[PDB]
Amino acid sequence: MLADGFETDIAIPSGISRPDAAALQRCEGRVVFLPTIRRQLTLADVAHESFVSGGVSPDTLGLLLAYRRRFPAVITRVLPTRIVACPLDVGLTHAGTVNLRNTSPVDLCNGDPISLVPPVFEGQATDVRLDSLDLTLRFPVPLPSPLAREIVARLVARGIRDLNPPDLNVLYYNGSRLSLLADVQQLGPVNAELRSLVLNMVYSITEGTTIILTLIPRLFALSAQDGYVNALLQMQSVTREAAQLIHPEAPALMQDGERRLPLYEALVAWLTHAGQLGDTLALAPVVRVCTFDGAAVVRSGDMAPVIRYP
Amino acid sequence: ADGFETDIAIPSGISRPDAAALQRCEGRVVFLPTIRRQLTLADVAHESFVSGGVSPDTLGLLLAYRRRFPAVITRVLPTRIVACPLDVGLTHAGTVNLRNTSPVDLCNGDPISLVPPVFEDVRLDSLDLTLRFPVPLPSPLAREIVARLVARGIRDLPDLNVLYYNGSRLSLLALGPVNAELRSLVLNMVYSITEGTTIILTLIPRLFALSAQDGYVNALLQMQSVTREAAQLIHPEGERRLPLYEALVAWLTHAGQLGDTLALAPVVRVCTFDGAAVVRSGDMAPVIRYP
Amino acid sequence: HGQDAVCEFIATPVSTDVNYFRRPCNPRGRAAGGVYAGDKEGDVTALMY
Amino acid sequence: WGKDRQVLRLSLEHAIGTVCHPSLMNVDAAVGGLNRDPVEAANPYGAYV
Repeated sequence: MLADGFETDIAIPSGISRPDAAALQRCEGRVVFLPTIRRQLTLADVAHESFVSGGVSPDTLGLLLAYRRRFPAVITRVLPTRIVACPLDVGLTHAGTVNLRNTSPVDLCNGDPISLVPPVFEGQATDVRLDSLDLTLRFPVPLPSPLAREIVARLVARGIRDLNPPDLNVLYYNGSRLSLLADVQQLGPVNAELRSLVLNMVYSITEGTTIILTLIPRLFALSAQDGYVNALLQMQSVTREAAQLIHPEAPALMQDGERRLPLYEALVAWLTHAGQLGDTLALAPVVRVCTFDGAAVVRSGDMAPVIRYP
Repeated sequence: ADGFETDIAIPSGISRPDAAALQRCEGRVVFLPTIRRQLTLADVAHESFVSGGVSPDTLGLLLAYRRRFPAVITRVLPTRIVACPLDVGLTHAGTVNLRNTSPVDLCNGDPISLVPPVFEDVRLDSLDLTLRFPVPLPSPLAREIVARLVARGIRDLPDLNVLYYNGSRLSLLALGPVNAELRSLVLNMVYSITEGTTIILTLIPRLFALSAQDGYVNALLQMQSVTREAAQLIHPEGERRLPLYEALVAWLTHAGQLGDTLALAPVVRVCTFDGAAVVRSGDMAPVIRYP
Repeated sequence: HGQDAVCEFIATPVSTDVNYFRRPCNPRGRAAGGVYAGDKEGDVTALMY
Repeated sequence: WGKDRQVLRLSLEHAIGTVCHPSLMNVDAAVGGLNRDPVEAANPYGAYV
């Protein structure tokens, strides 16, 4: 962050059909992916045509890796000649606040971090077209951070079905029923997602984990006594049916067990790979919400004050 | 000027012993619902964190402090409590004194996160509320000290008390109600890791069954590599079906839930200027946030 | 007398409550939109089926 | 009578939610709590086997 901040400028080409000029003025608060932090760019650099890969149109699941290679930025004010935006990885403004309009079906609460998702949901698929410049604009959907980790988990688990010759479409949040639009996924980026999983999957298994696996008979006995332990298993976990069959037991005795702590080493390696993995698939939750005149609910279709999240 | 200051109003009816404890608590970390100019003290107190019915435990206090907003109290008037929030008010001023409630000393250039008072108390009689102040201890210790207390709880179902930072002893044991206050964090560890270490073990049916130290590395390296050979190195391909792919998503969300909890991000870094580098217990430390 | 009105005939089960007809209601078994629908892309047809 | 005239049947067939849930068959607070205070013994004719 500078003392004034850093504001990029996206210049507009001169050939403009006047209805497309009013279409840009409705893009007052959106999220824009910049490839660089160059000070002056073009709308052709921003739009979906340069946002494609070489010869291949990316799908929805493959579009996530294209996001984290680039720089999310937010349009501040639409001028007649250019569009002024502020990056997010760079310190955002002089004041520390940006307005963000919700192109999202779900309302927002205070303090919740915002990650951002491609246009995925049915019905609300809205892409602004600049037909004088023959451009297409696909703008991402800002969403709360546990919701974005659900949607990535729904898409990635869908692609693993495609490698194996029901059902997983329906989500829920605030009681709202909502499914998502997807037809195919390219076999390329799914392997890039899956290899990012299983390397982080393996790196949690350490010597203390087998000691933790001996507590599987304890939890299935403890879920009888407290309903809070019944809030774990949910009947859809493996570990409820895994405890019904396997009775594991501990290895003994560990090499150099006097000097070292095996249960401690398994947890810290778990916190750096598996608990990290919510960051590794999608992009980071850079932004949370701090309303100043206190509005507990930011409604769908309205702006919101915006402050960085560490 | 242009410095932002939240103003917390105290309801009248303070007895002379009650104002003396509030006079003493000058540099401490205090949470609040929303950034606002004027605000009651009822949203500050520990009673405001409840869900029932139930006083919130260590797990809920970690969840609350993401949604709550950290602020450090400035000078304390008898009229009002003036405190500045960390995330917006400090970006113009730059320097805020901060007193440790931690027994661990502070070196220069350290990142400091906030921990709920699980390591181990102010209550007001006349105003009928309690105050709990979090512990500003350094962030590399913060991933350690939390994980040590989790490791004790697994033993409930060598010494874990040894923590030597910058040439000083620490005693985690010091007892009774600390263990049961932390019980909910322990169960979400074991349920996350064992559900992790079944699904990976179901998708790869022979991780443990594979040969030791040389075939496993050869299985590791091809999986570790960047080349296009990815999916054929992984997958194993009336009767009931194991709902594995749904159990993927429920585990990823629960793992994705705990990522925000146990990050313990460096909210505060301390830059000692015109003084000693070591800041000890009960000493005001200057605070500079990220620019 | 005037223009002669045309009755319709819709097949219905026998064992419905007559009490559904003693108040104003639909000949359809479910209340239609779109006054009843809220603010969502699906709600107007979601009330229907 | 509802908000508008409607004859709304409330049966005990409708009462599945408060009964069929397993929270009825709980002892723990009663036996563990009534035996805080000591109580003298009556005739143990029905109690003993």
